[PDB]
Amino acid sequence: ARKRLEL
Amino acid sequence: MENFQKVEKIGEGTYGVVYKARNKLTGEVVALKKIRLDTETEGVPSTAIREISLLKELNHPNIVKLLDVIHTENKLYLVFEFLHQDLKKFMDASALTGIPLPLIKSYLFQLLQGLAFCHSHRVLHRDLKPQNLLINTEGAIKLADFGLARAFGVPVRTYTHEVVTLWYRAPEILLGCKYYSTAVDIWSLGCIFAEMVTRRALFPGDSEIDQLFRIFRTLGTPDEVVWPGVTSMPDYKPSFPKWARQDFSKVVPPLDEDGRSLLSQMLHYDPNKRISAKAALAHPFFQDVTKPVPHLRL
Amino acid sequence: PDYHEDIHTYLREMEVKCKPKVGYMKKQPDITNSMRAILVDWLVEVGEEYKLQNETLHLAVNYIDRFLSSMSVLRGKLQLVGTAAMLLASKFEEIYPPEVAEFVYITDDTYTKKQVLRMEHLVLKVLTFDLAAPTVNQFLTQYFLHQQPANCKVESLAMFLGELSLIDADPYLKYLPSVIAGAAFHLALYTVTGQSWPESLIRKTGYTLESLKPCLMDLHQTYLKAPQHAQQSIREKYKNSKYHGVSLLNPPETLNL
Repeated sequence: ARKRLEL
Repeated sequence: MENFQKVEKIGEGTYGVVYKARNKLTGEVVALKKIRLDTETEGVPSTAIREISLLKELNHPNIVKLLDVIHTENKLYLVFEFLHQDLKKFMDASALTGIPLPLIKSYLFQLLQGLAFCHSHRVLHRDLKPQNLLINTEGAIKLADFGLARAFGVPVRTYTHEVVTLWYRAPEILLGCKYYSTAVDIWSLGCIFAEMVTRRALFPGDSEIDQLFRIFRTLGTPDEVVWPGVTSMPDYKPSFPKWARQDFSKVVPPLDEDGRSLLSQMLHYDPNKRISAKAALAHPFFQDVTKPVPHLRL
Repeated sequence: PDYHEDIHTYLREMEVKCKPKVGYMKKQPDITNSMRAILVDWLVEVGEEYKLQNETLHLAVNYIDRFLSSMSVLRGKLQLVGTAAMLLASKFEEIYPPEVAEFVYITDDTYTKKQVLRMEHLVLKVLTFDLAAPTVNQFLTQYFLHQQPANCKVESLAMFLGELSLIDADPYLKYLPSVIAGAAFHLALYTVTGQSWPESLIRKTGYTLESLKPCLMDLHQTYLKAPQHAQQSIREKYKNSKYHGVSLLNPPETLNL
């Protein structure tokens, strides 16, 4: 849920 | 901004002042609706999101036209076409004389045309009351104030904080139904139809329970036969007094048989068998309809 | 009665206007389809986290695809674009949306509240306030009324296949929402009850079963390889009893077309 999209 | 000159304050609505304004370049007279962005600091209000996006797609003679939207950093303006006054103000003015039946028939006809367009384009109004219907001197009447409008391509849930005022609230809403349907808009027009005729509000309730009881005393307390499922609805109680339906000749005496028929279908208890705006337009009541011209600002 | 036909007609007309440029990603210097897949899959869980409607999720993806059709975006700002689209979609569909702070919080405070609100401003301007876009979800709703013996398992499986198509842009950006909904409905009806795309809908939509065949082949493949997909949020979503665990259903080996 709570996360920073690391692409 | 700089191209508009404010004429006079015309109203108050949805946390924002409304001004009558004039375009200084073209001379166009408009209604300016201002939204102050910084008092909830949550960006653009959801009511403004729905109002703009939905009303953009609704171009019809009987719907107040959204002319322009001006979106700056700290403010948000909505530019509407201007109409002189509301039906509520008009009703009050004609309290002694009364609105002549041909004009009543014309208004109801146009209202149904605008509403049929609304529903055919997947939008529910949900706030139909005399104050939100605008008129001009040429005999036109248009739907306005789409601050409670919703798209129903998927079902619209009922919210206790977003509902039309009591006097024009549908029975299913009071009884605590879960979803909205198009029938809620037709019911409102029914109450407005009757109010135009009798010069008095049809169901003027003090509370939710008093609103229901006033409807029951006129149209009769609904059972499973009349409306399958009432007894199972949330806010229904078995201790509801059992009133009898009154004959419409005593409710709306100035109406003939055609008018009585249509109003009856517009106030049908079961939402599924309540008449649609399209089907109402086809009613024999409108076979001789004209476009009378009102007298305003008495 | 007829206002349902007028609605289906209007949605069919509007779905053509709200369609993004099919090959926009090839002209996107810094973002790929895989990154888009990661974005929408993340959005599947934020909608699940905040218990938001499925329509809100569908709308946000539509907004994202249209925004990315007109604007070149770097990797580090892709999540910000998706967040604003989710907030805007929440404002449109939900009875009340989550607060902006929730969206700032859900991004692990990658962006600030002011970045989110001004991205909202930008998205609104780029999309020109055209937020009432038709979705696969909306067309499925219209189709379901033509299933008089209503089956909750069929409806749930159709929603599942519909949501899965949101993930991969490579084959599904070239199909209209109504067409995707058509394939998803038939495939679900065929898996659960072993019957086919009915005449009433052929009459309604004008779509023959063979007209849906190209989309149907793609979707059946997505169905089959769904266990092996890199994104699994939707599958986990539809294992729960709310959706009758339709994601756990074994898709048919062939479709016989």
